[PDB]
Amino acid sequence: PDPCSDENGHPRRCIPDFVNAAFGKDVRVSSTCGRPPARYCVVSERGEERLRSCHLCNASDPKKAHPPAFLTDLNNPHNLTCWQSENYLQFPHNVTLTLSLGKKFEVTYVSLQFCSPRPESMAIYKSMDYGRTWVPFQFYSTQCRKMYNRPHRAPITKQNEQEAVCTDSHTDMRPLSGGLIAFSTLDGRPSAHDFDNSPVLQDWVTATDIRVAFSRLHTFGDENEDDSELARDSYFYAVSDLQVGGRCKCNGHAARCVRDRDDSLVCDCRHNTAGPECDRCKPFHYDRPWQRATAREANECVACNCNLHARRCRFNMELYKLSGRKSGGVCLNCRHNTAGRHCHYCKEGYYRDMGKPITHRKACKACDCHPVGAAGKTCNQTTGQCPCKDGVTGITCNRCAKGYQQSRSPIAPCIK
Amino acid sequence: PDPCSDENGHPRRCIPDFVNAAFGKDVRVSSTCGRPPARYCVVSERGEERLRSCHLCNASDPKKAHPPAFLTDLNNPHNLTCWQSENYLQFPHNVTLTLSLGKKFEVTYVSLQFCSPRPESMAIYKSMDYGRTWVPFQFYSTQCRKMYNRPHRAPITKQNEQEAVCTDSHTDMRPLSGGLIAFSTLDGRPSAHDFDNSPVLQDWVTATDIRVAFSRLHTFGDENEDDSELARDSYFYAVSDLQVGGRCKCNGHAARCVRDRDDSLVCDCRHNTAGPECDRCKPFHYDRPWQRATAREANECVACNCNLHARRCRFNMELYKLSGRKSGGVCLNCRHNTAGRHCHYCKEGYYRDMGKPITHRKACKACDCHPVGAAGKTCNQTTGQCPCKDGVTGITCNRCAKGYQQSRSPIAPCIK
Amino acid sequence: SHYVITLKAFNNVGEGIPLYESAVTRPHTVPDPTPMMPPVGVQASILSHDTIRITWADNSLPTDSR
Ligand SMILES: *[C@@H]1O[C@H](CO)[C@@H](O)[C@H](O)[C@H]1NC(C)=O
Ligand SMILES: *[C@@H]1O[C@H](CO)[C@@H](O)[C@H](O)[C@H]1NC(C)=O
Ligand SMILES: *[C@@H]1O[C@H](CO)[C@@H](O)[C@H](O)[C@H]1NC(C)=O
Ligand SMILES: *[C@@H]1O[C@H](CO)[C@@H](O)[C@H](O)[C@H]1NC(C)=O
Ligand SMILES: *[C@@H]1O[C@H](CO)[C@@H](O)[C@H](O)[C@H]1NC(C)=O
Ligand SMILES: *[C@@H]1O[C@H](CO)[C@@H](O)[C@H](O)[C@H]1NC(C)=O
Ligand SMILES: [Ca+2]
Ligand SMILES: [Ca+2]
Repeated sequence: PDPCSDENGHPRRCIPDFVNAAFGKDVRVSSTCGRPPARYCVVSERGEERLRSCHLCNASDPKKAHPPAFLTDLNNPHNLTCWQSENYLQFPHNVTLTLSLGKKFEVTYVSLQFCSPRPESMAIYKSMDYGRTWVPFQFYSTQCRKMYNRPHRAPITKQNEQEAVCTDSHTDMRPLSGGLIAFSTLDGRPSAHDFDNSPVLQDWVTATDIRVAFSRLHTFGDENEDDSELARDSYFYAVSDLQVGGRCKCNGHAARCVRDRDDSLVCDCRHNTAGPECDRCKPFHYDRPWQRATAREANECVACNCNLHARRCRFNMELYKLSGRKSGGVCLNCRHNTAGRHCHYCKEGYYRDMGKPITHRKACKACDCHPVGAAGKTCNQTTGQCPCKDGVTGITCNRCAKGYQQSRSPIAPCIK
Repeated sequence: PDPCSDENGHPRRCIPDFVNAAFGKDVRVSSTCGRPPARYCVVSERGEERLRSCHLCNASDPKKAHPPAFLTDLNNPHNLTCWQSENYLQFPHNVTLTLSLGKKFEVTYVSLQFCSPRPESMAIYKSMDYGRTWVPFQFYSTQCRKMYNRPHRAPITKQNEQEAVCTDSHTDMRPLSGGLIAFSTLDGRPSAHDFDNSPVLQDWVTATDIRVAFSRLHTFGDENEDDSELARDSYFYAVSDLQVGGRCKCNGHAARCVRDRDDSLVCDCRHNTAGPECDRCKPFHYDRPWQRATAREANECVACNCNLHARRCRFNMELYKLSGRKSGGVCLNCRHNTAGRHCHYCKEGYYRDMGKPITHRKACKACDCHPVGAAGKTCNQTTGQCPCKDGVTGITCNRCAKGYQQSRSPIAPCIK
Repeated sequence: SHYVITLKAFNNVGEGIPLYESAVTRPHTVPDPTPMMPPVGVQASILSHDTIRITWADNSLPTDSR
């Protein structure tokens, strides 16, 4: 049943399903009609003539209101529902929409379906942190230079693909209703083809929050005429559908994002990994340095082996380099009188028992070297023979040799 | 998830969580105020003077009643709730509280928080059977000799740790309210340190029911005065909190106690064991004698091996002794013409087929020894040769030898 | 010692239902006394079929109840 497991049960790359991250989520907007209730006018072009139909926006009445909840709700072509900004909020004044996902998402697109005509100037912003600093994502304007200080119709540079680009595309006043602006995050980017191996673009698609700012709106130039009321009431920003498409950033180690104990969206990490985006590795799995999963290689986190003598292991870069990029996990504080990264070994003042293997608890027997008989405490590891002085025949240097008698001197214990 | 299973999946000691076994349980008491409704007086000491505040106990009114349910209910320091005995039930008359757990529990403590002053004489009793006979647990009195026929301030003897001891400790009239008596079951017991290896103390902590008897109450000596009513109304037994702490007795083979099909509290036995307290062993697991679990050794019940030829196995003490305390499980009524505790073997009138192993169904071929040719029915097991008479060359003793002709005699089948 | 620990959740109205657990504290380590020097010059002198006299010396000896 698990997508992370192969047919035999071997590890494989895990990707969460493609979702519209914007769907059903609360969006904070700067303006909404109805408080106080004001009149708005819909403009419609047919042939060579323009027609205007004026309606009222009442926040209290459900059929007359246009709340920010109408951006994220289900898009129905039969019954369209759009949010509407306050009347005539032309440049310098702007209308912004902040969307908070509350987790790192690998964004593929950001789309907007408009009820009113598309803006003359619009910009998409993202946040790496959860809303602290903002970095531009894409700009849309007639005058990229004068409005957003970016070159007009700039081609995507290989030198900086992590930079927001400005174009006059999708800014046209026509269609006056139903206009679409869909931003492709990997569009035109030269190394987008080798995305799995490109961390530069992997970071570019990453966003925790999305902010769309409407800076300048399209106008006919009739607002400055004798009657300002009728004209200025027919210019506003209205959006029916806001879609932020992309998969949950889990670095190829999770098939789904689940809400935890603190009600926070987190990846359900696999391949022996841990972290909100599976960026780090689960304790006691530091045998290999962390690496993002690719299509050909699973890049699972390798478990430590301490032969059940140590609870904590650490990664050594030098040992990983000496192993020829194979393994670098060294066990910490080896118990049961063992040594080595493998964690099986014997100690001085002690000798190995040949009847039982090295992995056994009673692998090292005590070397009871006589304090007056033997020269040193450290003995022979394979046979169990203490370093005897004056040719003592004893196994632990306890008995004098043939013809030798016990002496009072600490230097010469046996005298012939 | 299971506490009985190790990190690799090896068996380990299982202990149920420490619980107050008394909590929310019905307690049968000898006396309760309110039936008929009577007056009681609370005594309070400040400086060198005594003060009395008289109240009424009405069993029908919830705010005025003191039922036995107030012993076992949640203890709240802000809003204390205590049960109250009938007024002036002084010695010889006593007030008892019987608590039935309905299962063997390894009791660590028995505590009582008093609303009225602590008794001059109190005793704790336990029941091994489910309430039939009672054995004393602990005594509390000023005169242990005169009241409970036990030595006053007796030190715990190594010779008998299963004996109830009497002390004058915790019997003081002060505090006149909020007085506590907590009995530690393993207190002062010399071998309590090596509890896991001590069955004597393991039996001492075991109880199925707890009975606390209040024998004599503290008095100032004003009851025998001219006015008896006012004085005798201010002497009664009142308890706010009754706690019987300890773990469910499962001999280290269960992590929790669950109610069965007959609504009876029973251990959820593991390590291939069965029983209400995991005292015995699951059928077909009699390969090793039953032993209680310790911290170092899991002491799991070893499964029988009959090579799928027997459904029932029995334990043999002599075979367990001959194996050097390793295994003693002998299979009963071996099927498919097999023998041995191992349960694989061949029989006479039959011989073994070398092409297939001993574990196979067709391990023994039929030895079709001729009734007039062969001497006996039992043949050679490795080659399949019947015991021929008069030097018969036949494999099953069917054909006469060279030069030999078939005869009428049953003794001599072939004649040269 | 064998301690019994109890955890209660409390607010302004009072204390909640307790959660119990027990633990046995680890014994304090005691340093072993440093050993003495063993006797030297141990010689066996056979006297008869059932009697042998043993003679030993002590380098520590220059009063004591050793
Ligand atoms: C429509 O707007 C008016 C403004 O005065 C308000 O009183 C009325 O309640 C609104 N309609 C509804 C149905 O709430
Ligand atoms: C249909 O559209 C109107 C537009 O005001 C809205 O009030 C209503 O909730 C919509 N219904 C559904 C089911 O989307
Ligand atoms: C929009 O207006 C706000 C002030 O209301 C200002 O901080 C911001 O820089 C303006 N421009 C954009 C692109 O958000
Ligand atoms: C209190 O006691 C009296 C005794 O006569 C009884 O009639 C009355 O019902 C009791 N109070 C309540 C609230 O039941
Ligand atoms: C508070 O104490 C009174 C004492 O009579 C009792 O009737 C009441 O039920 C207690 N309330 C709680 C919530 O324990
Ligand atoms: C308590 O009184 C009862 C009779 O009511 C008697 O059987 C019992 O022995 C007395 N003593 C104790 C300690 O229960
Ligand atoms: Ca909509
Ligand atoms: Ca209570």
